[PDB]
Amino acid sequence: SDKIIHLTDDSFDTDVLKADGAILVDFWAEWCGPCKMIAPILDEIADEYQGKLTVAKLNIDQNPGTAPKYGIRGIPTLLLFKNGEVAATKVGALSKGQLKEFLDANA
Ligand SMILES: [Cu+2]
Repeated sequence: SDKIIHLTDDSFDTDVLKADGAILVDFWAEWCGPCKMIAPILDEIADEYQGKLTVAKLNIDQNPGTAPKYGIRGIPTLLLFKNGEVAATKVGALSKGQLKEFLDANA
């Protein structure tokens, strides 16, 4: 879990919107079962895609401001950013194989 960026409402603009590379943002909360199910999957993606993709997490309980800006209505929601713009989104939990397909669909 060492390579995942810990986002806040204040750092979101700098860490995501002003970044150039691709960033996969996980909107999550501790009370969300499916969010905890995909947490180890995100760790593997962060390791596997090192140097090509940054994985980041935004806790919506601690950071209530960001999710509404992207019309997020439920968690977990994965937002894939490229050049500060949403390239794709995925609502709900998914397997590692499905998340790899999701990323390759955007490559
Ligand atoms: Cu936090």
